[PDB]
Amino acid sequence: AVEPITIADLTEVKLDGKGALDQLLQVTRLHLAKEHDAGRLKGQEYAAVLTGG
Amino acid sequence: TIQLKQVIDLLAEGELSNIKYVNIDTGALVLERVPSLIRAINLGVLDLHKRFLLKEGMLKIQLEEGRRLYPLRPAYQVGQKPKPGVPQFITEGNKLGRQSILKIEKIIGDNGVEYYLNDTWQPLNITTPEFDVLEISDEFYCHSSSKTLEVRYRRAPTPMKICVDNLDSWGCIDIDLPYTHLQALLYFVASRCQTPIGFMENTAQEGFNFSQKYEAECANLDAQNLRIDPVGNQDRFTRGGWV
Repeated sequence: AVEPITIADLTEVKLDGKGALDQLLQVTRLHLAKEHDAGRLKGQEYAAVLTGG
Repeated sequence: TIQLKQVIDLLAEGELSNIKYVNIDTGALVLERVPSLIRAINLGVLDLHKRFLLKEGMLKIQLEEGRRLYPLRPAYQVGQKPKPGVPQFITEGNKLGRQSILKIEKIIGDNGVEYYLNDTWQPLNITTPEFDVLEISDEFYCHSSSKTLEVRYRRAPTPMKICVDNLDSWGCIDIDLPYTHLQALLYFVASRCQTPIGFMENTAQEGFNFSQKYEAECANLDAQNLRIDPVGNQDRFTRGGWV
């Protein structure tokens, strides 16, 4: 009953992977994308927030 | 007055290297936003032709008694498409395009006389009501003695048509400029392209800096006098009386 948690479990290198880091980044991207689609973000705060986070 | 598009893009690589337009982050090589780049370059060329003469054209209108308005549009010009509802009276001159007439400057009759343009109350005045049309009053016909007209105007080149099959080469396209205004065109394009990108203190000012350099270069070209400039020397001594 010992499943070894590995780097693949944390994150595989692909952008669309199923790693925890990957999916957290994806949900952050979705929230920012909706914010930009509404008239509330320019295309530069989008990058600033992500890089900070 | 031509330059290969290839050299233009190769050089603009050296100033657009920061951004998406020309570079993959790895092994920087030109992308396929070339359509957008060309659409920007055409605007730049038009702006430079606005700022300096660099060109002038000619036409030849065959008059028709009783006519009031003569529009100068590419449907009335010989060798163009003959729309049935219009008589093709522009019988000679540079091929007309959508942006060719920036300003009409001279009107010369068949006799060598020189008519007046937008000079009210002058003897035989010719008025332009809509910037591309000549309004000819009836007094002109009353005292004309001229069966044709010759028009000169400030030109801007007609950009070459890109095509989806033409995406193969894109290097046979020829921009119509002298090389000096090429050096200026580089800054123009770089400013327009770099304006809407960047969020750091020093990276938010590149568009402004390139605008400043563009203006400085235009001033330098004006100082060096690398454009056409007629200068008038009338006679004043043959009218009979000044001698």
